[PDB]
Amino acid sequence: MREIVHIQGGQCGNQIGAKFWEVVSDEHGIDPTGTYHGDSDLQLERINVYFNEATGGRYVPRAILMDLEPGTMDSVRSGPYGQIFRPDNFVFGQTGAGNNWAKGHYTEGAELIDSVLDVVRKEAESCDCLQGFQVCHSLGGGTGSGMGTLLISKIREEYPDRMMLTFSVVPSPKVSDTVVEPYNATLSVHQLVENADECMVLDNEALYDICFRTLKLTTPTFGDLNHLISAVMSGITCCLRFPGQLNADLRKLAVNLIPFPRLHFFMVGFTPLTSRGSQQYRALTVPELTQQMWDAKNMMCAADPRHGRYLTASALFRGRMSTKEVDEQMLNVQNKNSSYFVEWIPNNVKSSVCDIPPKGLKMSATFIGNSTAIQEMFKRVSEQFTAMFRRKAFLHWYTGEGMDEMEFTEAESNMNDLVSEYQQYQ
Amino acid sequence: LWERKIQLEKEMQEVLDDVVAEMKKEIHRMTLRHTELMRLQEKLVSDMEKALTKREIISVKGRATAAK
Amino acid sequence: HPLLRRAQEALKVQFEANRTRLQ
Amino acid sequence: REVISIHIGQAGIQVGNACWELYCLEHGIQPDGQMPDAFNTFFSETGAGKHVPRCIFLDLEPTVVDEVRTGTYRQLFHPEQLISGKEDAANNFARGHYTIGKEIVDLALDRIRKLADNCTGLQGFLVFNAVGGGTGSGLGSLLLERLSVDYGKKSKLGFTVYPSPQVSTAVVEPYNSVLSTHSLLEHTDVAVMLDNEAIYDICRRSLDIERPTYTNLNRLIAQVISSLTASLRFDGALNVDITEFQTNLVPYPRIHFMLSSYAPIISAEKAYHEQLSVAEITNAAFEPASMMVKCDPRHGKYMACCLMYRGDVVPKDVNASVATIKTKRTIQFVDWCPTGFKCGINYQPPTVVPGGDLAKVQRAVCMISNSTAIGEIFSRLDHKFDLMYAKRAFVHWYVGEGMEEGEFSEAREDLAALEKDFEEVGA
Amino acid sequence: REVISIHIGQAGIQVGNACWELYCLEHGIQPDGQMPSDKTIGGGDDAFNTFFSETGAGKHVPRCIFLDLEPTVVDEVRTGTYRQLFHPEQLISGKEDAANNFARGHYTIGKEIVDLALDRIRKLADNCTGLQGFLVFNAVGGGTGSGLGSLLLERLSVDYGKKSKLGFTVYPSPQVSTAVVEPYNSVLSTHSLLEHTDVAVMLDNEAIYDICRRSLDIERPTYTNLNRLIAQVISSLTASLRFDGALNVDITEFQTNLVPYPRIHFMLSSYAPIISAEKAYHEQLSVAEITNAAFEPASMMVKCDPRHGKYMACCLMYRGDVVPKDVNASVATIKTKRTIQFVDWCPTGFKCGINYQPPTVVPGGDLAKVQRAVCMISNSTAIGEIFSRLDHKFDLMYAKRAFVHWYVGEGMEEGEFSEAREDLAALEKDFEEVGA
Amino acid sequence: REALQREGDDLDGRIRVAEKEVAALEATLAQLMAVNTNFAASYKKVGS
Ligand SMILES: Nc1nc2c(ncn2[C@@H]2O[C@H](COP(=O)(O)OP(=O)(O)OP(=O)(O)O)[C@@H](O)[C@H]2O)c(=O)[nH]1
Ligand SMILES: Nc1nc2c(ncn2[C@@H]2O[C@H](COP(=O)(O)OP(=O)(O)OP(=O)(O)O)[C@@H](O)[C@H]2O)c(=O)[nH]1
Ligand SMILES: Nc1nc2c(ncn2[C@@H]2O[C@H](COP(=O)(O)OP(=O)(O)O)[C@@H](O)[C@H]2O)c(=O)[nH]1
Ligand SMILES: [Mg+2]
Ligand SMILES: [Mg+2]
Repeated sequence: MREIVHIQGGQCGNQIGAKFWEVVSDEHGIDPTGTYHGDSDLQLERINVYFNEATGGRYVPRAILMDLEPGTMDSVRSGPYGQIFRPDNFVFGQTGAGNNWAKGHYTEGAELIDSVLDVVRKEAESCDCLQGFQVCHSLGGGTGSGMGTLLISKIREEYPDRMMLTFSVVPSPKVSDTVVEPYNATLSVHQLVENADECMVLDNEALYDICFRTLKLTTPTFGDLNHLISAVMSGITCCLRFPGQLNADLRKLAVNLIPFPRLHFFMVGFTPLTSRGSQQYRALTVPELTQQMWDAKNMMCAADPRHGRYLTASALFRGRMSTKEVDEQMLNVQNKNSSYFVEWIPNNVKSSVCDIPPKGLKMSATFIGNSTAIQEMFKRVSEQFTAMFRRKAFLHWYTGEGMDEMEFTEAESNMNDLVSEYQQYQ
Repeated sequence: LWERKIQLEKEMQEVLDDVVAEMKKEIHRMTLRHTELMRLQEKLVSDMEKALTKREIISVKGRATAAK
Repeated sequence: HPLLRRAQEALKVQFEANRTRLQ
Repeated sequence: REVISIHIGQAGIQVGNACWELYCLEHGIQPDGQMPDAFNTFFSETGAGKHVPRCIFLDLEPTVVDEVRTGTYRQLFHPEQLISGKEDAANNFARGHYTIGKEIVDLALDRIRKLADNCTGLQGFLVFNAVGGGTGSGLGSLLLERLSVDYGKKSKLGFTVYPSPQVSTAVVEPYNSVLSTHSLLEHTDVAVMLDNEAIYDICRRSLDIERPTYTNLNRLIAQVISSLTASLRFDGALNVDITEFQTNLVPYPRIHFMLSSYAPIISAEKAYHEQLSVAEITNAAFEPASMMVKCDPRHGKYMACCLMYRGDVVPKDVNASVATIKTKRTIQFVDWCPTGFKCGINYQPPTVVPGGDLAKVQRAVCMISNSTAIGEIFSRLDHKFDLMYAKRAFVHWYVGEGMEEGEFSEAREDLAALEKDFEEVGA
Repeated sequence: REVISIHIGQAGIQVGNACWELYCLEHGIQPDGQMPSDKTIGGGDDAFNTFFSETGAGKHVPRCIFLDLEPTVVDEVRTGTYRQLFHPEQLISGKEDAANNFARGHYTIGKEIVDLALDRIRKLADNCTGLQGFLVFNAVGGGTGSGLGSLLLERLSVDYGKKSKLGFTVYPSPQVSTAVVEPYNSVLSTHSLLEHTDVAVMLDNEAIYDICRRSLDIERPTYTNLNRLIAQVISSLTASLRFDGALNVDITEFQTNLVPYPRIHFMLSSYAPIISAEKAYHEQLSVAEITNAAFEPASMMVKCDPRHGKYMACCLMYRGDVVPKDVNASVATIKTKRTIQFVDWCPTGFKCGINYQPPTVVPGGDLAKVQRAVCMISNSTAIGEIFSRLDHKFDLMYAKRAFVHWYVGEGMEEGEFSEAREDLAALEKDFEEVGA
Repeated sequence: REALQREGDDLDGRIRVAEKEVAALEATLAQLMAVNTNFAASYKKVGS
């Protein structure tokens, strides 16, 4: 009944979404060929949120891959679970933006975006009751930033009352992959602030710190990062699918978190995370879940919450629990850390429970906090963007493609008068 | 003769080739202004839905007042 | 303008239903 | 996804001679063009089971191309892509550019056109020449203008064998190089310089070669080009293309001159013993002793660098090594580049080329940087050009060919303006 | 649906000697009038109907009339490698030479041999069941080809009339030339050819030399090299009747869709791909680039730039396995191509014939075995320049009455000289009035 | 160079019609709020 279409923008977004689908397929019990091979019927009770039925029981995903080079499409197809995807929606160009916000917002999206809107319209009126949209992308690149933000603008202009969830890999300059990450990131946040409705901030620095400390991994690949991100990606939308003693719809979360219209960037976390050599030596109780969940070195962002204040927090538990215990733990936390939580919002934490855990774990939990620390994360990018902008470096590659300097100055002004409200409410 | 031809060519190709840059700047800035036009249209849409909601609420309020 | 008419038509419908009930 | 290779002059033709014999064995294609889709960027399938390279070899003197026609790859190339003039340019820029160039450059263009027509998804061009001589300088400065005015929007990666200060075979290089670098400044887009003396020193130190001929050098540059194009030929966890590279690096329109480096440039006897990993291969690439142009990276601040990792490299040790190199104070980045690295990775190990001393290694780094250190290069070559031009020496050949005395002055002022630009952006 | 062939003059009979070899190779006929005993047949028992006829026991004989006055090449054929193939009577050799003289070719010696060749033509036609048309092969620059050829054309028009005629005639080149008195013969034969031959196809010695120099990589070509690709062109033209064509064009499509006005029938010819073994397997032969090379001006058998004129109409015969989508896209690309321009009064002007037979290969030849080939016959308006240049050559000779006594010593007057002149002038005027 | 100026003139005209749209939107919104507040005040007053 409730519905979420999925869109995968760019190389990083495509990879994250591919792992996310290989995770959700397991959580719902299907083989990579597409059929159903599971144990319970509560798996398929409510798979209409992400799946579509074909003639023969071949379930396909309500997903739209998108990029500008065929290489990522070929890699996704080559990887396992690349068959379930509907071949129709693999929209792609040929030139590639080449980390050029101009070539992702003004040149290649000039033509490919009519086709991608046609596909998303097909998918949207294929279902009956849309609840929201989902996008996976990275603001530090060039074909996931301009292309993703223009897609968000198109969908916002088209469907006004169907909100979007965007999972944005914000470029933290402790991981360096390209030079123009702060040209792309600020210019994408310029529109993400006003158009989208929720943005989960993720980052490779914190993901690497997690895989180093908590997972006790020696050599983790991008697969482990994507498998970790899939945890929150498939935990935010578990109240939609499985029954709960206290449901939490996506708009439930939106209302309970977002205090003011301009503040919809959230920091996420997943619990329990454990190494193969300590899983045997630890137990699993709700207090343990809470203390591992709130630990600042577990958040998947470059923003230590002790530097900031939790405006509104949210917890999503999965598995058989005790609601009195859950509420007692949350009020214990809000009474102990009585300085971080804002004073004019009593009981800043909203909890919710669901009756089905992730496959394998007896209990689990996901954390979503609207902390005001992220003003540091955004100033850390704004000052770098200004650092290059002062001496006019790498700018003609945008100016010669129609984009004036007014756009850059306005983007900087909006990035400034976002952290303005963060500080004002801190 | 060949020297005169070369002089003619270099002059005519030096004159062959920036105000169009500023004019196209004006064009793109006005394209931004018409994105603002679309913004005005969506503001009109918002006012329209607000008018609908206000009429519904006031009609139900009048029904309630008649009920009381 | 025509967009105002769509709101005016809904108002007309609600008033017509009210009047029919009163009849 | 395509780039077409044009070789001009003896240096470029021989560099391509090594480069193509590298590619053929890296893809598995026999000399006479048959397997026993990654080749699509370079080789095009023609007929059945036959592959032809997307290249044209061009020179005025015929014997250098006759070497290719009579070698072991005689079946490989299209029998017409091996162009030949009739009389050598005689290391005279004016003679190569004006007098002889007209009859053959139109043929070159009319062949490039049909190569591009055979191609569909072209990225662009890669050209090979040396700015020291006359052929590869005049013909280069004419052909590049022709392509920049015909195709215009394409990217022309120019790998130029720039002449070294001390070691120098020719004698009119101070003239030929400035006459070439007038055009090369404003007609190509990325100009990767290479210096014979620097690569000689690299061969002497790393490979303990005390008689380094041109063959080993040519194999080395071939490996560099293969590492550059591997991201397009194959797949990797973190890739890079022509637009990627060329809009990430070039800060301003008139600052594009790469410094190239490679690692591990190690023979078999040391490669079997000494261990290899990313966190020390990256520093090894940055060391001045292993940079391919006779320049001093210490004097000039770095502006933007690009790294490419062939072989099994996970994307975390590259991050760690970038951290552990940016933490060293000896190398200074430019003030306005808070992040100055673009990293790319692959899944294929470098292929050992039989007939050489290069090792068969698990992983390798190719580094292409853009830094203000190259100002002294232009300054010193212009100084020796001034030395030669003070007494109007050697000007009579060019004057008789047709070039006046004032274009030398305009080109010299162009080089001076280039040096001023580098100083201003260093400030 | 048989087609008969007439070869007149030394050039015509040499082209026939180098072309009937191609036919007998295409239809697998041994070079003595028989098929090999073993089944080595491409397919069908009537692909050879148009050129041969079984007689009791596998003894095929070509439908050819090799008519020539001076018997040095006719008997060269008679003693060549084709003796048990040709019909002993078809090979008509006269008594003496024509000697570049239209007079001796058309009045003195011609009158006593036309009525001897005509009876053989009549016997061949009566034997034929579904006769399609005539294919004439001749040289206007000589005596027998021009004189005897024109006489035979006139005396076949007077008799059969309705049947179509395709005249492959060679002209002198603008600069390269062998005969001295060739302009006179050219204009005299052109007047006769104008209103009798239904469709005139043009060839030029230098225009084939330069193609064999730039494409086949031969710096010393010869007649035995030109005639092979002339045979290739005529085979590409005639393959539609022979082999099963998905989109095939019989002989009357040329006249139906490529002769908008009866006066206007003069056509450039092109043939792609002209490639040898060395570069054949290195290049890729595709319907885009073969067609583009067909429509480039550097691959025409008539030395004339099509730029100076406007392509009135065109026909493209495709051999080999070609899928019609690519040829449709190719003609679309041509219509979008800038340099070549059409008269605006013809919106559709591309006939696209296609067959299912790949081009053949002759042992010891130059061209290699290829997938597909294309023959482009274009009714353009650049041929008026050819006629005008030939006329300007003729004027200087005629002004001084040079060589005229040799002509007028026979039945030729000066009235027909003047009338041929004014006929060429009228052709010039017609072509120019077509204009824009 | 002058065709881009022609496009500029077209965008001048579009700017003018945008101004007219601004005026119409302002009039509609102002009348909306005025009538709505008066009507709501009337129906909060009469039934008391
Ligand atoms: N790497 C490399 N460089 C070469 C080779 N041969 C010549 N060079 C360089 O080319 C520079 C001068 O160019 P030339 O030797 O004149 O070659 P060219 O420019 O093609 O001149 P031409 O003889 O007219 O063809 C010299 O300073 C050499 O450093 C070679 O085989 N390999
Ligand atoms: N392409 C080509 N042209 C030929 C060949 N043989 C003769 N010609 C042409 O024929 C022209 C002259 O005509 P002739 O060859 O003498 O033919 P003809 O009409 O029989 O003249 P006579 O032999 O004197 O009766 C020359 O200009 C040649 O161009 C040939 O084998 N190939
Ligand atoms: N989770 C994940 N992140 C990736 C992967 N590949 C690249 N990234 C991240 O994506 C960021 C850059 O995005 P990029 O691919 O350049 O964007 P694009 O060029 O527009 O497609 C880098 O900081 C990488 O850390 C992957 O496979 N998984
Ligand atoms: Mg040389
Ligand atoms: Mg004769």
